[PDB]
Amino acid sequence: GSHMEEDPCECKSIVKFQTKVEELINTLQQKLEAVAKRIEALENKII
Amino acid sequence: GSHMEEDPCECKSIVKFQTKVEELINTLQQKLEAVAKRIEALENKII
Amino acid sequence: GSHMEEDPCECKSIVKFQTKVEELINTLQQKLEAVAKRIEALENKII
Repeated sequence: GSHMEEDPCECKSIVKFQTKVEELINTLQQKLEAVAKRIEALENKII
Repeated sequence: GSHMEEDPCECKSIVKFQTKVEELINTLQQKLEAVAKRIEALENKII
Repeated sequence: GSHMEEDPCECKSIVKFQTKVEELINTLQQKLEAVAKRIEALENKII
């Protein structure tokens, strides 16, 4: 349930979700830089 | 072409683009969790 | 150090950071579409 009068334009609700996209995006570049580390692992036997 | 008077501070245009970053980011973590599934596929023959 | 009166609700500071998430997210899907290209490279010897 949520109120229906406060929060005019999410002055902090839109930037609040932004921070969630800040840590989430970082986690994506994390599993990505690790995926490239596993690919080289296979290049050690596929080279 | 876009109007030049309405939309004061994108009260919904900035949060509207945010939702696009919500599904787009999810798709990134999707091709990422699948990339790790393909890496293990190679680990089955590189192990 | 930052002022403590200007910038009411980041009318352009929240959307300004959004653009940073626009190019960053693209870079994530970039290393991702390249990671899948390296995975197939291993599938050429693991197939």
